[PDB]
Amino acid sequence: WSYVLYAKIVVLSRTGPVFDLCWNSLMYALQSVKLPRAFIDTYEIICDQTKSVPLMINAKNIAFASN
Amino acid sequence: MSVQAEIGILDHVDGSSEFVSQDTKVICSVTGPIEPKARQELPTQLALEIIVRPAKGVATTREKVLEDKLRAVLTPLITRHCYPRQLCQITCQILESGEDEAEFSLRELSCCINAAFLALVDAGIALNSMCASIPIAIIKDTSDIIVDPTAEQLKISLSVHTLALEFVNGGKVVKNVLLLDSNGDFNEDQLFSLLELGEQKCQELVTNIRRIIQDNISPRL
Amino acid sequence: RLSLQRANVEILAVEDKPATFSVSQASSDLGETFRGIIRSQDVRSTDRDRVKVIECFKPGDIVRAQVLSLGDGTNYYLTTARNDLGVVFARAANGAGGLMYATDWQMMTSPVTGATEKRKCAKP
Amino acid sequence: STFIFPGDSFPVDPTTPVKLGPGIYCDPNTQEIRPVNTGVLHVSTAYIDYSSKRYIPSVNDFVIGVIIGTFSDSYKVSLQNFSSSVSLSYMAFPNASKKNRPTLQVGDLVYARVCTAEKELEAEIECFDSTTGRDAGFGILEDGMIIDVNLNFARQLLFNNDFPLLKVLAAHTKFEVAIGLNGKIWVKCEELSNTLACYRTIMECCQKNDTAAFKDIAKRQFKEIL
Amino acid sequence: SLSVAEKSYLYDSLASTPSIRPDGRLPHQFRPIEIFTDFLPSSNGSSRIIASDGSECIVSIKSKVVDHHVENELLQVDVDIAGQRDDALVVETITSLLNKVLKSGSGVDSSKLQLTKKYSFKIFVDVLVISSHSHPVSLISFAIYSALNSTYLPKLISAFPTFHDYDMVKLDINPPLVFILAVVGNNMLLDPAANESEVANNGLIISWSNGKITSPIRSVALNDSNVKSFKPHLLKQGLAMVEKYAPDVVRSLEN
Amino acid sequence: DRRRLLGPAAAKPMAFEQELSLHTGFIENCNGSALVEARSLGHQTSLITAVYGPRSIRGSFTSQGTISIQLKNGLLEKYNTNELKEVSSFLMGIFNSVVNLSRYPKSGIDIFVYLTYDKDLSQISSLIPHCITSITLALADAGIELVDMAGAGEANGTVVSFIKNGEEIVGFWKDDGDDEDLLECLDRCKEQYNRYRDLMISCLMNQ
Amino acid sequence: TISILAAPSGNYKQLTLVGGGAKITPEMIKRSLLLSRVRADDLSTRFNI
Amino acid sequence: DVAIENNTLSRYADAGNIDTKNNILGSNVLKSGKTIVITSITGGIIEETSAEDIIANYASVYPVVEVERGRVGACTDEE
Amino acid sequence: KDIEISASESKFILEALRQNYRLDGRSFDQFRDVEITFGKEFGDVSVKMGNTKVHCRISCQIAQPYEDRPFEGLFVISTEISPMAGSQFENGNITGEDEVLCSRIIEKSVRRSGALDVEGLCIVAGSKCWAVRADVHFLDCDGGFIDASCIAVMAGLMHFKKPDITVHGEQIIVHPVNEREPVPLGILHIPICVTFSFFNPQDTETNSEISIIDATLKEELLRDGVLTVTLNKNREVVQVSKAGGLPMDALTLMKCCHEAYSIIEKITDQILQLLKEDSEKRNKYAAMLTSEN
Amino acid sequence: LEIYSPEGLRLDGRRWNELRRFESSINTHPHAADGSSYMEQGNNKIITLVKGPKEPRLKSQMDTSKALLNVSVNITKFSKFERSKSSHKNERRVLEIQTSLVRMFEKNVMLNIYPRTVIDIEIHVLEQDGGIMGSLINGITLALIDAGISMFDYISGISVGLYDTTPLLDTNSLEENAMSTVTLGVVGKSEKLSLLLVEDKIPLDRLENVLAIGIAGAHRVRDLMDEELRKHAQKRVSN
Amino acid sequence: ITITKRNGAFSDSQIVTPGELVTDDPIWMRGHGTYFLDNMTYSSVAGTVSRVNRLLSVIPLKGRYAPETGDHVVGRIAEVGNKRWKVDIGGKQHAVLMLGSVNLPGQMRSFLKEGDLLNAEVQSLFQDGSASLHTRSLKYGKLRNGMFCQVPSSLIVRAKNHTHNLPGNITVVLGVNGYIWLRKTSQMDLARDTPSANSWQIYSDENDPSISNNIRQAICRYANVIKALAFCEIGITQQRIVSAYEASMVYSNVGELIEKNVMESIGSDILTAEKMRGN
RNA sequence: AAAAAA
Ligand SMILES: [Mg+2]
Repeated sequence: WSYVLYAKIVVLSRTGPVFDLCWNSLMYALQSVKLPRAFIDTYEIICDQTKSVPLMINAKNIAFASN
Repeated sequence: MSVQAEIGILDHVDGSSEFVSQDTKVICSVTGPIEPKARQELPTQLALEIIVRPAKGVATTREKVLEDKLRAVLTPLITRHCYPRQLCQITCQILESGEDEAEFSLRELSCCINAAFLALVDAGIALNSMCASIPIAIIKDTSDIIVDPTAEQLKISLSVHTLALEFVNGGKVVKNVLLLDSNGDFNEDQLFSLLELGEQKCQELVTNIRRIIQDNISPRL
Repeated sequence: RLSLQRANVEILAVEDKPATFSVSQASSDLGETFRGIIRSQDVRSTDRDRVKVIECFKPGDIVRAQVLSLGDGTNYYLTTARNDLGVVFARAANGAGGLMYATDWQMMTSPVTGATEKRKCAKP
Repeated sequence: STFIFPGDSFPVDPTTPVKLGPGIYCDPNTQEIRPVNTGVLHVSTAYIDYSSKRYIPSVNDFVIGVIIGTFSDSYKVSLQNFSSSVSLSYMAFPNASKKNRPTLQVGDLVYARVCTAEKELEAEIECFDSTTGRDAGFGILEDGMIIDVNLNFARQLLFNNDFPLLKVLAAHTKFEVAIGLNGKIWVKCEELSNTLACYRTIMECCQKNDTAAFKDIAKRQFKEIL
Repeated sequence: SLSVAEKSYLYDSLASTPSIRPDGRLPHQFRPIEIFTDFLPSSNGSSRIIASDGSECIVSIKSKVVDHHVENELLQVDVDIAGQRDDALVVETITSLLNKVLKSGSGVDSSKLQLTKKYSFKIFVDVLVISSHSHPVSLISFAIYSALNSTYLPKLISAFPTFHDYDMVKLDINPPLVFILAVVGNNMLLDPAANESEVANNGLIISWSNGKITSPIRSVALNDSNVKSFKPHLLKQGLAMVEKYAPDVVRSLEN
Repeated sequence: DRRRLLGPAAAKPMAFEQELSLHTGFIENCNGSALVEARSLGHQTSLITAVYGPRSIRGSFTSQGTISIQLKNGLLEKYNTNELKEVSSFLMGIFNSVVNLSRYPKSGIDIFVYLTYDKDLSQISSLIPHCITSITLALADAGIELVDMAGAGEANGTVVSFIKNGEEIVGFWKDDGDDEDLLECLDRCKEQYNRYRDLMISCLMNQ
Repeated sequence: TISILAAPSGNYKQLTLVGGGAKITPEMIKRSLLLSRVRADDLSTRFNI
Repeated sequence: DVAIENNTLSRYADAGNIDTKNNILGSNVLKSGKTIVITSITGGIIEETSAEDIIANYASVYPVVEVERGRVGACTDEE
Repeated sequence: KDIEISASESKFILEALRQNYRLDGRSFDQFRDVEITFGKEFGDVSVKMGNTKVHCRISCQIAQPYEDRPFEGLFVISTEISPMAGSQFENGNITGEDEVLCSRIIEKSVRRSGALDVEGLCIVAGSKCWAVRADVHFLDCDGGFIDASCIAVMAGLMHFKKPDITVHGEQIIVHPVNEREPVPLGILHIPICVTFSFFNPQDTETNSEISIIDATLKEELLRDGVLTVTLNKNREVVQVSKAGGLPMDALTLMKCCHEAYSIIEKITDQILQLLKEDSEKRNKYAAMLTSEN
Repeated sequence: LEIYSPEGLRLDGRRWNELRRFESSINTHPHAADGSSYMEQGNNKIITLVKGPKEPRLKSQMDTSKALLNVSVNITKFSKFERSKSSHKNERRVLEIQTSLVRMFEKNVMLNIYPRTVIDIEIHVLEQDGGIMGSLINGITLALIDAGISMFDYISGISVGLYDTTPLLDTNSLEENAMSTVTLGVVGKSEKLSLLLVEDKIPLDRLENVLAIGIAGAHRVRDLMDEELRKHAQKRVSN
Repeated sequence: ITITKRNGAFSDSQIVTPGELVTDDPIWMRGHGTYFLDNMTYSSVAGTVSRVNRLLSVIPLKGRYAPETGDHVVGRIAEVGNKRWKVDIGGKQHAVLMLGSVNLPGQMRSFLKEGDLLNAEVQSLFQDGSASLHTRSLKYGKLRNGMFCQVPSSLIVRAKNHTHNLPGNITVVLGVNGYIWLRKTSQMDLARDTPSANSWQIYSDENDPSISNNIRQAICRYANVIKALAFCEIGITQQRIVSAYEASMVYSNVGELIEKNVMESIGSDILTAEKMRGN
């Protein structure tokens, strides 16, 4: 199995180009993601309601936006 | 970087062109100046309707980016104040990906730019200057700058690039950079080394483009 | 937009009473902004019959006018007959050139490129 | 020949006064003259000849239009598909009248010239020249057949008298013809087979674009219908 | 779409103490309807109701089999109004309202659809509104009621899946009813006409199950113009009005 | 989907003391905005309401204003779209009595209510009085004329909105719960109304 | 306009340059990449996340 | 100026009390000047059946940006 | 946007059809000469009829079949028209009358005719299968949308070869093109559509009808009736679609089936030939590259 | 199952030339539309409402010469025994039928005498069991007549299935899934077809024999509609 | 509440149908419902064959209201633009009302706006069949002081006067288009046809300030009987209304007249009465 | 939403 990360970004009080702000907000959000463990007793898959592990991303590649 | 192009392959369109680079083949078409819709009317300048469709499937958000990037290039080129309150339909259809369309869209972007500009010439629209776009890539291992790469060269590439420059005075003097796209891991030294080889190769295609127009336009006159 | 027998515009701001103005905030790329129409007979008191609309206004030019009748619930009817009304801010070649200023009532010049375009100017 | 590209330097010195024209653009700010199209620069007069299939309204140009609408103020005539409409006034006809209006239905072919054509204003045409005996073929074009060609083929046919088309077609058949600068050519004959023979020739001549191939095409086309 | 001269006339007539309706009805009178049932062989149950104004609603009842442990809702009501979108405001409102009216834990017994300990019958209710001159929430309600009274399902064989190839089961339940009320001035009205709702100050949507008032109960605006606030005594009066005149309508639709 | 990026379609989603905070006029994109946060017991609710208007409608011959309300799911996808439309219809039935429509002929007022965060440790019944509070604040902040302050309360799933100091009712929402709670819910929500009213008035004066 | 995605490591990710109103001198790129590096280094460590 | 609030909307916001209903894995609230940005990260599980630093090794996320301008309808070319 | 046609043209073309003449100098039962050119990749095919220019690209992907048909595969056609063919066509319009018609016609010719085997596209029953998509690109519009899109799709599917797949447990693996040769899709028969255009002129008034085959853009606007019949070399009718238009006898309907069978048979042998010439073109090129090793 | 018995019978017991139960209804919804019809052909139950000719909704849609003929076919989810979870509203097969029906009646209905008007046809299919396309045609024909809308002649629909070498008339869903069918539309009593539709595979060898049964079979359909219409006309003219 | 539960189910006049040949004589003048094709006359609709003088036509069983010059009709304003008013008379097209066809006393929305009802006369006809309305009269104008009700257009025949005064101090306006208006009898209504043998308030939106309950219930009852006569497909005349209004007095409550068995009773009562005293 | 006679 493999994890898939869906994201939803809401923007309020738009003034100028928001791509720079949407990226930065997404980066901060990605810095703190916890992936809940899964288990199984065609079979389905069940995620644990408690146990989870922190998402490991490359901090060396982490960038930020500016216009 | 041997390419091939034709002018005026379509009949019912005001202007059209067919660009070929490696395996990626993008045919373009231009109709204008024509009557614009109420929602597209611009009292002073000229309206631009840009449409880019892929080789497989339906146009998605990916192609919406291609249209947006293509718009940034064709906008300063066309003299908008020559056709007040009018419309120009620019449609670019990609016949073949010529790459991995899922991972890279920068090869097709340059071809969409090249084909569009040629169609603008054929349709007889007011242009402030000329333009030429080339795809660039940097391999992770060799760390060399390759102008107009192939499909297999992109898969092992570390960073992909896209350069489009505006040319004046016999296709020699560069007025301003129209489009500069870059994706992947790269430093500042690789950037100025990219324009050093890019501007040289861009002018090579500019003078290459210029002779294509001469061979096609002159017999009509 | 410019037509032959009239000239339609859109309302941006309205002058207050005793200068100060009241800016009407709206989207110009939708059409929610109030639209108004200036008749060819309401251009100037001088020679009301024959008036060349091309030599009076221009697409993009700012025009200070006074509303006569509201008419229907779509377009407002303005006029620039008096001296303090006419094209205020404008640029050369539909906005492509440099800024132009108002000198004569029927002539607008640009003290930058030396360009002169025929407009309907107001009194400073 | 001297080929020109957009953005290139202008060979003509700015010292000597030179009148402008189509093909070149006068920059409203920098005041420099630059080419905006691709073609051959013709200097007698300064203009650029470029390939274009789309017509634009211009003063003193003969055009063939189709009535797409009838209003109370004027007519709505389309000189070409998808292009903006043109205003044909009721008083733009010979022997005009006030209450009585000229008889033109929707779809009628009209041969008129463009009087006033502004870039930011609706163009206007008149069915009487200003003036050349009021009869240069102006008016309603009854029956016949029209053909769509590029603007390059249209202007050279109407202006240049050395063009071997009206010369070679006159020998094959006797007919009256009207050519517009919007890429429209109206040709009417007696028998329908002759009109069809003329349509197939221009269709092939415009495609191949060869001055010395006119007599060759016209010979095989007129012998094909028989 | 009435003129102001009509609206001002109907308001002064309805708001009066001896409230005069345009059709002469008393505040508790219902307009004559017509109900057809069991006209669809392909469906387990069907109903059709014609109103006075020409309003018409067709309700179809069908069913299938599924586990009731994996499905909390065994009753799905779908509403399709003619000339209206499926994502329309009024359509999705009624679609959401009726689902609350007919629910497994609201006004419908969940043990009635229980066959075995594993599998149970899930009922699909479809609604087709041919014509609507008013709020069909009451019209549809009377149609779904008569549709569930006359229903036939595949008859079970074993106990706690197999079915009977010929004999069938007739579902006997007590389907909820929805009565729309109109608040005009200080008077309450039952079954508001088309023209009455356009001048009504406010309105009430009241449900009914097992000889008692039940949820959902809403306060809907019958129009967008003459909508005004109302005194709390009108809600107590309206509810009581539905309470006493409901055994009359239930008794009528029972035959 | 060629409109958004839904990702792989062969995948499946994840399977496993009253306190108020009011803030208005923090959005420069619209004419009026409001933020409402309520925390009680083990259930807190945070929603945002934006008001765009009144803006002229071309060709409109309406002698009064036109209100449109839409609820949205900001983060957690819980409430059904069908149910959101129902509340929206309920909310518009309220403010059409509250908003002085005679002031805005040939005009329309659009109201967007974003349901951001709602923690729960019927269901949407409890959020209704907060939506009314938010809208009434956003409308009053926008400059829209309101005949009276609209407020409500939730008691055992029974929501009832009051104006004119609880003397009259502008909305009634009854779902689940029980019976014979008519007099009780009317008295309990009236206290919540008066409480929400004074905090709403204070909110507009202070900032 | 100029769009930059700079990393604290010193490298770059996304580079978007489109000139439509004026010439883009190389001195302004170096000025942009300089300002984008500090901007990205400031956002990298600010809230200690 | 930039001021943010991280992990405020996530289910893992509180260590002791974890939300049983919330399906947000990671979150962020951001406001730079006047513009406010609210990001929420959700997840999913998919069965993989197929057959170094390159493009094929690295993946990405699927974002759905909703820029609110006060107009109803489909997603604009911006989003 | 709509195409403006003069009254003089409408009278000229109509009168010419009464004299058995047409603008492009063709016959009434004659079909435009079709040239078929294949691109570098397999499945890519360009079809050109006179001035009419179309393009087709066949693709494939691993997906899950419908719950209604777990033993079958998936097939879908894209006939979206870009303004490239002309300003007459709007951007992104699937609600077009003649546009949805062309899509359904060629869909009935492939799916319901049993042309392509969807059962052979099923990898695992009720789990995973192949999904064949055909995107028709309408380059230039001179008429004959239905006809040209019918050849392009059929010629493309027979020139398309899907990668060989081997099942290992519940895991589905994909073999590269260099390791193994791709297996071509199975086609039982090749359906081809022929479009008819009917005219009812005045004057010379009792009995008079004109029917032509594969009308141009100018002839397509003046027709009073539309008929599309799909036939193959198997002596059977794949599908025929006549909606309203000029009412015609059942005899004239089969009269158009006989004129069409001589046309579809001629070009089907042309497709198979151009498939044969291109198959051996890639064979001789594969042997030459190996000989220089 | 046995579709066609060697004794000359089917699943229902009908012959090869026997039509199903054919019942028509006129003016069933006078309170809803200007004209209405309830077509009951076999198991098929269709309600057709014709509204018009009336003023268009917006000025965007108006013809100064002819009228505007619009057809909306609402396939209910409870039609077939198996309820479809998705609505057929925007499906390709429905957009085809709607457009086809319009082109059919565009020439039959005299639109030129009703200028600047709009004729709206709303169709609701309560139940479908084979030959649905033919039944839709019969629904429109009667409904347009009740609305008093001038047309040139009748348009009768019929479905003809082909099993082996023996053709069948008025087929059901079970037969349509077991063989190829040919739907027809006949103008009046003539041999001129208004509509010709073939989906599945049909031998070119046997085609004229198939249509000839269809045209003749559709003629009996017309007579049954003519009978009911006259039967309804003589009752109300009695007064 | 009344219900009806049914289970299991859902010199002669020639009747013709679309496509049928009515006559082989080309002498006759082609009228409505018939189209000409090669000296033969075919019927385009289904109905009765109408032979009047030289004119041959076919009368449809059902059809919308056909506007004729001189018809007194009641209409509602559908839209207002430029210098015209487009009124809905329940026909095929919207009737038009020019600015010169109304009464100007000493912004058109201040006179007549969308929604307003009025009674008028068909001044003339357009080529498309549309009607030109004319309100310049003391008998025509904007409607008020009552209620509107709609009956089939084929139930109201033309007459010299369509405005009748009835007992109960109310007035009916029987429009040929089927649109009917009941209102309180005013000064004009009382003495109209009699004085013949012997102005800013005309566009007012406000009704009469004093509407007695005796008139409201009269307006109410008069509406219930008209729609009752229409329910039995009986031609509405001034006599049929008065008779029905008196025959409905046997029912104390007005609301009892809404029932199906009650409407058909009042209808059958007039049919049998006029048949008994008519012969 | 102009139109016909003189
Ligand atoms: Mg619907």
